[PDB]
Amino acid sequence: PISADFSEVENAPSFLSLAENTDEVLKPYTGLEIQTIITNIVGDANPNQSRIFDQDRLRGNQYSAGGLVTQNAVSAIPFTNLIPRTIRVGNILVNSANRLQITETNVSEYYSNPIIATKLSEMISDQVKNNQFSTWRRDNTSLQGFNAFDIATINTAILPNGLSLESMLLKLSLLHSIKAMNVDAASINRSQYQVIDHNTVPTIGAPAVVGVNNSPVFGEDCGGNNPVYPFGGGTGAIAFHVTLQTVPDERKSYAIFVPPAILQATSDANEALALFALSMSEWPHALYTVTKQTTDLAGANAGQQVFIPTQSTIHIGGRRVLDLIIPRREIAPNPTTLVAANAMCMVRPQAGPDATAGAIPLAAGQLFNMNFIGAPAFEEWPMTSYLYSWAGRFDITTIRQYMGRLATMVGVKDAYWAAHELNVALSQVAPKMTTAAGGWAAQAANSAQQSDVCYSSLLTVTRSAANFPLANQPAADMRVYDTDPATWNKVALGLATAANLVPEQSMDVPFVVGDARASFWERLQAIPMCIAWTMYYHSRGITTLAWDNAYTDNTNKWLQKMVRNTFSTTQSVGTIIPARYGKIVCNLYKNMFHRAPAYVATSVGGKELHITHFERWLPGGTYANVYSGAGAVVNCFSPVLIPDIWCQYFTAKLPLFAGAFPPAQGQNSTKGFNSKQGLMIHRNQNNNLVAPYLEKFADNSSYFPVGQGPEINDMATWNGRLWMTTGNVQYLDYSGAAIVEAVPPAGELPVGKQIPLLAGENAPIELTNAATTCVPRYSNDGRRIFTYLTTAQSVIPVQACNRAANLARSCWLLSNVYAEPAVEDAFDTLTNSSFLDVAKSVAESAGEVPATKALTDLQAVDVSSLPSTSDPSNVLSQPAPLMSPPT
Amino acid sequence: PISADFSEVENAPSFLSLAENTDEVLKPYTGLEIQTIITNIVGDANPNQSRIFDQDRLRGNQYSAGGLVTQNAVSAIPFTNLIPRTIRVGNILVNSANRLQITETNVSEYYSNPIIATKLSEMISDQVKNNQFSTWRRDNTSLQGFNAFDIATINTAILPNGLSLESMLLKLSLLHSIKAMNVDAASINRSQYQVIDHNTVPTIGAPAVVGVNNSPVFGEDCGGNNPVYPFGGGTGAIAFHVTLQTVPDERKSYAIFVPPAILQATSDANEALALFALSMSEWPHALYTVTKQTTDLAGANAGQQVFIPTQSTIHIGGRRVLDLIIPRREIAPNPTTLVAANAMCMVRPQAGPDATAGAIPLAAGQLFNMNFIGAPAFEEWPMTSYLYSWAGRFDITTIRQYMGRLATMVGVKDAYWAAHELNVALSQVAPKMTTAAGGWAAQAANSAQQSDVCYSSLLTVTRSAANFPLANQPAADMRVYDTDPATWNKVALGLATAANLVPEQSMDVPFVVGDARASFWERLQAIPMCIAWTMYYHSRGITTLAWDNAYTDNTNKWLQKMVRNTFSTTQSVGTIIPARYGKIVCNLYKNMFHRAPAYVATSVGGKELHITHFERWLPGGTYANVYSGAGAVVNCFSPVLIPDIWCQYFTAKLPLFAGAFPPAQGQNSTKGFNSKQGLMIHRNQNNNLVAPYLEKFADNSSYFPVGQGPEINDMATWNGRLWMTTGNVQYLDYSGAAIVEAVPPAGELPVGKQIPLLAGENAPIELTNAATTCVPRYSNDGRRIFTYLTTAQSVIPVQACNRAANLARSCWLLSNVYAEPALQALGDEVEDAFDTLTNSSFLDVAKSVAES
Amino acid sequence: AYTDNTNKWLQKMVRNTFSTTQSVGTIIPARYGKIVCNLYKNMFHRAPAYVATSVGGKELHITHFERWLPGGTYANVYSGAGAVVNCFSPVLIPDIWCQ
Amino acid sequence: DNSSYFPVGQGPEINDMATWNGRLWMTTGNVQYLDYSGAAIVEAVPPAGE
Amino acid sequence: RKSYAIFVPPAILQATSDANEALALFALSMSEWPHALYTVTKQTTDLAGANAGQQVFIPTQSTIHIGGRRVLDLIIPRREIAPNPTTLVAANAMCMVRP
Repeated sequence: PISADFSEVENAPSFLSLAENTDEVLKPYTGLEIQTIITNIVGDANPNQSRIFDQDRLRGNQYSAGGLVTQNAVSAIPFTNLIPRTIRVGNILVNSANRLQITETNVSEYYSNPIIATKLSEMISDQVKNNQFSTWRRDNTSLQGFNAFDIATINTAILPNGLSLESMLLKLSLLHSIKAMNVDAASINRSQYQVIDHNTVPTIGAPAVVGVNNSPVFGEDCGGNNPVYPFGGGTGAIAFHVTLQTVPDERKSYAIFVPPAILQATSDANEALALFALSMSEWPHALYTVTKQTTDLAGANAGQQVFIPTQSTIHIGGRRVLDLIIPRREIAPNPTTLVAANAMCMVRPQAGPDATAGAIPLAAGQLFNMNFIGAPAFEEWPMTSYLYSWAGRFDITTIRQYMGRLATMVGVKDAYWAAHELNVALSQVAPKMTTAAGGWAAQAANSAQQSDVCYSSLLTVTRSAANFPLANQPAADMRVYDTDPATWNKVALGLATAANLVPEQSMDVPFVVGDARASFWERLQAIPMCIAWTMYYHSRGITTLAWDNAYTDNTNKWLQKMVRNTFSTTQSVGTIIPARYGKIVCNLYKNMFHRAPAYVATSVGGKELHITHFERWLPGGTYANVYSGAGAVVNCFSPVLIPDIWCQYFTAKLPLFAGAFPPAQGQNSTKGFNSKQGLMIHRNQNNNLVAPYLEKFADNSSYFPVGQGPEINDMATWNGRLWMTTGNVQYLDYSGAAIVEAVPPAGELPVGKQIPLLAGENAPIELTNAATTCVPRYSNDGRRIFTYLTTAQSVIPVQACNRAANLARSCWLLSNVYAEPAVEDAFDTLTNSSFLDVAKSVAESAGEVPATKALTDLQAVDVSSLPSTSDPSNVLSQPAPLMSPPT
Repeated sequence: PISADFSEVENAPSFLSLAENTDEVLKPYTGLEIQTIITNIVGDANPNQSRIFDQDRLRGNQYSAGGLVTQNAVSAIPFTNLIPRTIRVGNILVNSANRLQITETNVSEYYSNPIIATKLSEMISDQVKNNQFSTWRRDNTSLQGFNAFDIATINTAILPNGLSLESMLLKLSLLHSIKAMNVDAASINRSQYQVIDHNTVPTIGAPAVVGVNNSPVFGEDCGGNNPVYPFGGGTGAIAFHVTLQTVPDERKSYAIFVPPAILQATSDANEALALFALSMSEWPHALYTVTKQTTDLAGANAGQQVFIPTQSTIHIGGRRVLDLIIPRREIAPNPTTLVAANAMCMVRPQAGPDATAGAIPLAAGQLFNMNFIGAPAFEEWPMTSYLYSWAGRFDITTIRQYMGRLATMVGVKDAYWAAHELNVALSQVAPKMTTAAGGWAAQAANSAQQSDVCYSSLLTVTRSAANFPLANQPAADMRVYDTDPATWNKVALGLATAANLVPEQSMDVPFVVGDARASFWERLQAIPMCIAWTMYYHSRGITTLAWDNAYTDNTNKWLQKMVRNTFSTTQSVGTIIPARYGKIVCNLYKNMFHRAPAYVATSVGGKELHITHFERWLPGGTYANVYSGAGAVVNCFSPVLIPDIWCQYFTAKLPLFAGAFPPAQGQNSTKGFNSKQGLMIHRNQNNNLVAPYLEKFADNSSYFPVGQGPEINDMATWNGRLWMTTGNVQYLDYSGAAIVEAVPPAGELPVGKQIPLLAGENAPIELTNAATTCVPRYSNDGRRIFTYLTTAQSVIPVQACNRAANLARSCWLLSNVYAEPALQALGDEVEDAFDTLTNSSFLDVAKSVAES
Repeated sequence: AYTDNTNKWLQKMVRNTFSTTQSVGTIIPARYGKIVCNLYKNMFHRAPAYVATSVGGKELHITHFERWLPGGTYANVYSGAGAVVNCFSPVLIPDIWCQ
Repeated sequence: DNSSYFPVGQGPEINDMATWNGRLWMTTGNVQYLDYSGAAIVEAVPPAGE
Repeated sequence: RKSYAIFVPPAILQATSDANEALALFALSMSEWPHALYTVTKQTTDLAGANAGQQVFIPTQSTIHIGGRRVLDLIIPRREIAPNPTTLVAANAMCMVRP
């Protein structure tokens, strides 16, 4: 919140107060929290009616330090998911000179909620045991038309991990994020196309066209009409089956049953099959492309401009070949001939409306010839082309309906919301800041600096070094959970369940799915993530070069622990453990925004720990820096990516060191802190250098002692900002010597990105659009960093710390409002009771059927011999169930 | 755990504390949680790859004694089951010159858990008493499909013994592990293909192909199409029957009944049948071969390459011939013609898909001609060829079906986990270490030394001496229980039950079986087993020559009792009595890992006891040693296979003498122990010889008294490691004269095996991959062994024991261990604010782990 | 509504008029279908046939009103000369029949 | 708040009498189906009066 | 195919005067539908009555698709107390009524 008087900044909460862990439960951050402030919309409304094409800026009056008032000043939204692939130069569209951004994931099995066999599987085992008294081969009922021997094999040897569903739901949310772009322009912000290319102006008159494998440069059309994997460079295989017996022996252990709860629609069922095939294979299967009509700043030149979505570049390794087992239409003997097999399909697979070339060409609408016993030749298709043909037909409303049918088998609300959080964390991206004196700056068009970019975590994104397909693989950026086919098979049929797998009474998905407003919201959810990470890095004074080398440094020992505990590299009792200091950022988010991040569970010996997206990053990336006006790098600062008005205008509570400078009000303007706060001024041998009041330990260190670093003090950081915010500071040593790190040209600070204005807008003035809170303190070689003024330049600021004088600073002219976290149809009121009881019954539906053990017992030869009597089912202990105990 | 500081090694537990009995029940230590220690690992240069093909290795940053940092250095996983039969030399595959490894086993009988009669049997014998079974008709049969006269005559047997299922399930699991190699190349880590042949690179493009009797050299083919058993040669015999009346005399006592439950176990009843037959006959029947495409280290010379699985060579059982009684689907009198017998059966037995030659050739899919009461001739098939036919069709998913069916019929949980333990203990295998001053070393290509290998038990494995079929004098390794046919038949037909015969759900079958990761998990389970043995052979200083001769040729009484008590002995009935000191090794396992080994029932005279794989080895073996470069045998050391980092980084707790050195250049860097604790130095300055602070002598200063050996003292062993880790140690006696044992070339210590690097990886530096903990103290002659330095070389280390100096050694920068600056400008002790913010949430984890 | 519209209300609307599957694969009856049944019984004072159904071991009924599948196409009308017109809500029969 | 566009997540309410008045306007000879501004709707319409 | 066999009770066979007709009716009742396309032919004439002729219609019931059981086995009652047949003539004589 913005301070109105110095009394408000002086009474702001300390940083340690906000990093305490909190116990209360909290609602999710939906992004409407920002929408109420930066837009007209007050209640639910048609996105097309609202023209949210023009709702993409912070706006407001600004006050200058000289006493003039600027009206209709603006600041751009920092994030976007679009990477320009053609760029404007000299008012003419031209191709990109820079290689594309890429992301890599770590994917592994981990323990989840403990799992248990259902009543129905106890039924199946009873059927086998009662059969054993006979000469007859029919062991058990064949569930949902699948072969009874297959139910017999699926119902055996369960894993103790539990099941996750995370990678699946990620692939589905990445694709939803990509197709969301395809709606009309009135519902997408202009700013999203010009976060990187600030010289282009998108036209409102046509919707953007999403396509596949089209890019002009660097071999980014991964085969074109003859598709191959963007990373592997190969091609997959996909084969369909009625029974497991036809699956080749080399890969019968990898097969996946396709549940018939999906495919229940009158239409779009073959499409549902293609989509389910997409959610369990490797991603990306192709490079998607957004194409939008755009024009020059004058609106003269016009053309189709090419963009690559970030979601289409992030790699999630999975299976390349796969085998799906289609539901049977009626219980029957397995087919021995082709016609018997084709006639027997519930949904018969076919190619989508888009022809492909190469070996095994696919015609649009082409049907598959089912595999069967005694078949002369095994049949299969390349998978990259099968996913290619349907790729242009997927859209948001169908993914919503699919996901809604999926909802009725298993819980998918929280899991999807978590995978969506991960989507937003890996996809929204901002360009690096430029230093300046004034309010705006940008790098040269079609330059390496223009396109260099960063995560909400202040880490730079790696680039490709060669033409697609990529011969080699980048270090992983983040670790996600995998979904095992075996336990998937057990759960899809009702043989097993766990607390995270329970169907939910809503029978419905998160609000973000199926909306045309989704891109705007995802763009707005990245903001809090950066606010929390920047508070994390700016609470301490380490410079970007020192982070950049911290992991291996042996100059200091504390810097190493500091780097090492910010990432996830610990495990215990077979499962993943969250980064030890990511919990601090998680704590900060809750205390500052009064909301709760989405989390998954991990079981450690049976105890549940929560893991948010903050705790799962991996070491190896480079930290964000800022460039000079000429494009030279600047190392001296703490990492930064966004201007601090975003931090301080969208919080309920903020640490004291980061607050805004208060408005002029008659005599009183700005104020500092002195020896009455326990601070002290630093002087050296040189009489023409002065540094502010600082912590008392600062007098007795020029190098930090090994095993120790700079402390949290909010007031000293405050005076550090007051010194920097004068236009003439020196970033120096205890003795007044130059530090090893590169420093900006004098008096400059990093500032936010420039975008073209609308009529009536003004550019931001002075330091009203700049990071300020990045006060350096820890040099790479272990020296302290000081901010010096000359004596004459020193007098007014020191008296201002003494509160005898006043400093003059610019501010936004804005008030504080932070909203509370917060529909029945007539038909819903008509049916509310029946919905209330049926929803309650579905929660226990599990593998349940009305028949009890007491009925089935009457049908048995011997009740005592039944495995259900001698082994009643229990939840599995972790990591392993007891085996061969000492009697 | 590795040590970040010397306070961590002062506070480590004593060996005696860890050898102490613990009473609580503990969980099994599966490879599914051992897996995560290799993945999820500190280090920033690491490209954290997902494929299990690449998660094959121990990666990490390292720190030199000179203060330099090394990124992403590598240590290989020591074990494998594959044995190369083609060897690359000169960048090309070349036929191997070395003979195949072999394993052998002895049977025992199982009096534990004697059976209890069902009500059914008791009423049948009751009817035999009140009648003469005269009520029954010629054609009466049960629903199962056997006639009543047979069940009645089987009922009449009285058995002392319980039922075991062990040898059965063991054969099933060995075959499982062989078939588990057939999955795609991404699913098996490549390090497994190059533990022996380290000049070879497996290709990720194609799956390994599993065949049989295709070996290049040494008669390995086993006669090809006509299959003869690899041990002893000759064919077996197999026959099928609807009644036991038709089985020939002198074989009637040995017949097995096949329950319909075996036949309905899988979609193809013939496959389930052959699987049962293989399960209850002698193993191996043939030699399976794994073929994998490989390429040159430069990638220049690709080709197919042959490997022989270790499971394929273990020898178990002896039942060359058998008779199977099969259910009749109709209620009929016993057959008199051939066609009646054919029509009569529940499913007629058939040959498998792959045809074979011989005096009795079998066409593919050929149908057996059933036996009947008229006997123009008895009819029969060769058994090795009958199994050669079905050998290709066995598959891990179907085995998962089969195990589920067995679990329903009788509980398979406990028994299968124990059998799996024996499978790991017998098949997993590591090469003997070579000595070096530096980080990496290996023996010459296609050398005999390249192929010497050992168990997790640190016993060297036997090698074949002649071409197959073998006619060897047997050299067995361990005892196993056998499954008895009559006790089988009493249970298959409802005539008896036991306490361990409780039926189970199919869901409870252990998750390893039928899973494609299992091979990988196998290797992992070998690592903790060794650690335990390693801590047993190191706490005492006995050298490898002394272990080679204690049982066969040494006049010292103490070694004799020592080698004698480490192994098991027979009872008057012939039952096992478990190894006395083996109980110590079990204890170690449970204190270092907080996990338990499988337990198996045993009896002495009618007294319950248990047995683990730790207590069932046979006395009379040869021990692990190491090779100098150029391959000369050296045997001064106590036996060793694996590097210290493996022992140190997987344990929850280790004894004090085995802790890792702290990083160089810190306050509280490596140190030693002195008089105040209780030690005393030996000096010999008249000859330039100084030795560390050691244990006070007890009339055993130069020769040990007959009937006594060196005492357990953790701190002297530690000081001996300090003297050793210095560059030029010298192993001499009390006078400073040469010991009888062969010694390493000066300065050398045994070190881990070399493997080819991935790009971006580094070879380990210094003694970071060395084994250090094996310090000699007791020689074959009975004299003490001393580690000496010269009077000048010995001056700093004495000051470090005396704690007035620090020493410098290399380390791994893992798991909370950080680098030390050369200055050390200490400040006031200061808890960091982030550590106080996160203290509780951190302790919660430890508590959750403590629960488990 | 079921295949291509970004309005949430039509989506829930077309969704609730039809039946959905249970984890076992059993029918869960259409939620708004119960309204249509009610209409039938108030306009005619006669009942449609009822059939037993279960959710987890809980009794329920089903009529032909609640067992249609989502994803269909609807009734429209033709101009003379046969051009499609679709401004109206769907219709087949004249008011006198309803009345 | 649904005078020209319905809010996302809401639709027209059940009101019998307005539907009645709409039938009255329709049963007159030349009804015209347009929007709030009096502009053409996207749906195809009957030839006038039909 | 042993797992899928249906037993035909004698009650189906004594259902009608011709047991084969009742048998075929049971078989049609438990196999896949339709097996064939029935056709209704009716004489018709012109609106002036000028042009009479036969005219073909296809019933809507004939085109609905239900079931999937292409193949089946029927177990039939034995009218005599006998052991299972070994020859053809024994099996023919044995049955309650031969199909």
